[PDB]
Amino acid sequence: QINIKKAGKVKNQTPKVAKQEKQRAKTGRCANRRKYEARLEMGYFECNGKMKLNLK
Amino acid sequence: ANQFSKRLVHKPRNPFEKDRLIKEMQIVGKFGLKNKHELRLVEKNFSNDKKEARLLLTSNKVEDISINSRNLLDKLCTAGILNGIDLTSKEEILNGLNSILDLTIDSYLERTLQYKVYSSGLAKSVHHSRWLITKGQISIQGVVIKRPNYVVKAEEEAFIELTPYSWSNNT
Amino acid sequence: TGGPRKHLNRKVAPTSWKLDKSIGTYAIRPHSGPHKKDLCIPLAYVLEKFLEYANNRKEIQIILKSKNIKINGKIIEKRKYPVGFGDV
Amino acid sequence: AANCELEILLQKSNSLLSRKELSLKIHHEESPVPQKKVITDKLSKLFQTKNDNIVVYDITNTPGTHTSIGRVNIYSNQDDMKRVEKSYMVARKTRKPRRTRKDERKKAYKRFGTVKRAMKKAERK
Amino acid sequence: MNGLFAANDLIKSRKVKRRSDPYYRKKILGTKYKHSKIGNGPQAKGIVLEKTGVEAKQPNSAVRKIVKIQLIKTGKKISAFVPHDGSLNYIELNDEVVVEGFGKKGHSCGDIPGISYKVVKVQNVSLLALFKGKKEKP
RNA sequence: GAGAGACGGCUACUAAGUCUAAGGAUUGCAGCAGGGGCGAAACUUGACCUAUGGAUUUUAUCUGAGGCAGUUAUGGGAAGUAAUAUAUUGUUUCAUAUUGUAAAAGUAUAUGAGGUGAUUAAUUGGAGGGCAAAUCAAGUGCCAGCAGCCGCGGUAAUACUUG
RNA sequence: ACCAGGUUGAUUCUGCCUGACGUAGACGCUAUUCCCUAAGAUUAACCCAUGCAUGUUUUUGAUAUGGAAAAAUGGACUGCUCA
Ligand SMILES: [Mg+2]
Ligand SMILES: [Mg+2]
Ligand SMILES: [Mg+2]
Ligand SMILES: [Mg+2]
Ligand SMILES: [Mg+2]
Ligand SMILES: [Mg+2]
Ligand SMILES: [Mg+2]
Ligand SMILES: [Mg+2]
Ligand SMILES: [Mg+2]
Ligand SMILES: [Mg+2]
Ligand SMILES: [Mg+2]
Ligand SMILES: [Mg+2]
Ligand SMILES: [Mg+2]
Ligand SMILES: [Mg+2]
Ligand SMILES: [Mg+2]
Repeated sequence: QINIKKAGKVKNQTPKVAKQEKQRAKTGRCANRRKYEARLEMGYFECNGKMKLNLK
Repeated sequence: ANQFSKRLVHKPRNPFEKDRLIKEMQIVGKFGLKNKHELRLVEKNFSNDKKEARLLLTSNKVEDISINSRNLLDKLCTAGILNGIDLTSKEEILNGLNSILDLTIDSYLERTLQYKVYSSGLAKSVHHSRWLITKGQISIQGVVIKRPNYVVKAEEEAFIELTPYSWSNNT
Repeated sequence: TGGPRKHLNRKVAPTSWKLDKSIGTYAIRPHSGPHKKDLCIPLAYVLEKFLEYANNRKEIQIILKSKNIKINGKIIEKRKYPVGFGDV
Repeated sequence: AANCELEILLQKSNSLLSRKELSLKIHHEESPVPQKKVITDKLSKLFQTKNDNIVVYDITNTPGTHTSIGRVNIYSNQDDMKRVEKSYMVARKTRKPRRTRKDERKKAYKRFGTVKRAMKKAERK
Repeated sequence: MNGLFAANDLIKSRKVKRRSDPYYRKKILGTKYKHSKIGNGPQAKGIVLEKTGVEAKQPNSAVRKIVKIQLIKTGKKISAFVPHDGSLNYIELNDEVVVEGFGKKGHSCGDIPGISYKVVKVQNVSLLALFKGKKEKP
């Protein structure tokens, strides 16, 4: 008297929205370059990391 | 593994510290390095002579002050991290190993051919040097080098020029 | 191993022969002679490495069969002849 | 664009093999490494022996330096050059496959006689 | 037993006390060759027989989906846990599976009782990729 | 036979066989390739005496010892996927000479064209604490599921599913 | 030459579990170069189709201008595996 009929109920039920294409992300030392100049303008080194990076 | 296939450097002990990633990222953006891995290679040999500098201060052998310690001071002086000292005098040999403990990682990281171009007037930025070396436009006195992490010795410092027959010049 | 050995290895070669421990695998096991195992060297290494008269195996036979080589006042044409200490 | 210069380093004389040895130095300033046809012509002016008696080999370019190294062997006449050199080093200046030589040798050690006997037993049948 | 010439009495005494180490005791008796469930290897193969579910312990409440298989190397029967949502719909009977362990030194972790193995491959198709939707099941 | 209790030498028994005109005859891949079984688990039924060696003088005889190439995320190195301010210049994916090779590759030196970094040119794992990073949005409501340990899920979930 | 989370309404200890880090094998997803280095050991020292790995030498000279046999010399080294 154990039910197995409800296998996979939630994932097939939620509707699918499509992906949105993005620009080609830079890779290499230029990827480390875009991350370093972006941190230096907001003073991330001076306040010793006490801020929120992912802001949305 | 075998001698040709062992690894040189491991991961750090603590993977996530906010007090370590901030200090190291100041070094990557300043000197222009692409990987966190290639930073780890230049610091281990910085650790290895400091492992040897402590032993020569505590040696009780009468000849170890003459031979291996004088064979320590030269190898840095040829690459030119140390400036120069008189090896005949005994008391300055004691000063040479005492000056060794006051170095940093930047004393090794500054004598690289990528940074040594930009500190001269040839390059505008340090990222101007990495894009210039790999195309083959920069030459030492006879040789055309394509490795930006090539260590530059002391005597070969002033003889860095452009390649005379490249398109970076007129020809 | 029911008998004698006839193949020698380059890693256990004597260092006084000044050989390279590079690409080769085997080395020449010289003949029995008057000298001991330590004070002897093969002849084919002398005409190649120390003296410089030949380049490959073919030019070794040319000088040896032309009968100019004179060890202790005797002509010899075998490349495995051991040159010992003190001989002229 | 073709450039070649010759500099002679370590000239030595060999009496038993009847030859001379030297190490060459090539300056190719704005050019590739030279072909061996033109360099054999250049030694015929300095060394007055015929161009056929001269052999050169092992032209290696040092990387990114525009300068290559090679070796020179010269003889007087033509016949001793065919005698003292190797075969393929001569044939570059101017056999049977392996898998067939193994088959005929194994059939040869089978027989106890000539081909006269090998047919003679087939005559009886 | 502290003395200068007492090395024979020191080694004999310290070997006795070392036998009460619970990790070292299993190394002497060799229980990993005697009482191993799966053998001595990272994975195994099997043939599915049932598709049944179990109920987890208190205070949580759910139904955990498992499968009873039979191994090839030894021939025993064992149960394994299907590790992702909606993945049992691929599985049919009279089929082959590959089994991987949990990583807690031979014990059961989570609130799943008495089960120490989980399925990784079905018909040489990766179940982690098939949940993502990269491949299709034949 | 100088040296074998030898197995690419011989004799017998035991376990497995194969050919036949039925009287008899015959085989040992823990040698190199290759197939079968076993398993979670491991490559070309390829060319050659160039270099190092052995066979009683080894410059032309033999050498699956030993070199030279093909298949594979077994690991370690030198490097790429941009730089200066839309634009300028110019690294790889293309070809060709010479050097080289036992004969063929490949590397190095030089030379050709075409014009693109949303491109031929970046992925894997994670976002409550340990432990760097969202109380962002939409669905489901102790179900479906996640979690090495502590622990979330009862119609406002930063702890499941998608974006 | 370095420690963190977990027993209680809250505190201090003993004690264990877990996280962080190495070395050999297998596996999932994704891959542009070049040089170096490796590949049926773990279970089965289990069975093998086919092709190939040990012959040289005027010492004499086959009714035979250069090869039949006989003599001589080495096949006991080298290579493979770990019962
Ligand atoms: Mg673990
Ligand atoms: Mg044997
Ligand atoms: Mg034996
Ligand atoms: Mg026997
Ligand atoms: Mg055999
Ligand atoms: Mg085999
Ligand atoms: Mg493998
Ligand atoms: Mg992602
Ligand atoms: Mg935090
Ligand atoms: Mg986990
Ligand atoms: Mg989490
Ligand atoms: Mg085996
Ligand atoms: Mg005979
Ligand atoms: Mg074993
Ligand atoms: Mg055993």
